[PDB]
Amino acid sequence: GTPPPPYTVG
Amino acid sequence: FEIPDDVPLPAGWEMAKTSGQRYFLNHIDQTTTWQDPRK
Repeated sequence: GTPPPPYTVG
Repeated sequence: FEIPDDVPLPAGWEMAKTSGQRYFLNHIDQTTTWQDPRK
């Protein structure tokens, strides 16, 4: 699939 | 033109690569451009 980039909401 | 929209790379940004698509990494705010930072 297409996972989002790292660094998500804290 | 590549991401023209009269707006080049977003200021205060640092694109990178997740684990194609690519993105400008909106670390300044709290998300990531998945198509265009301003279009």
